[PDB]
Amino acid sequence: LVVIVQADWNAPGWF
Repeated sequence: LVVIVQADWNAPGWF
């Protein structure tokens, strides 16, 4: 849901 590390549920961040 953030921008750090590959990508989360939607956004390009897992952190």
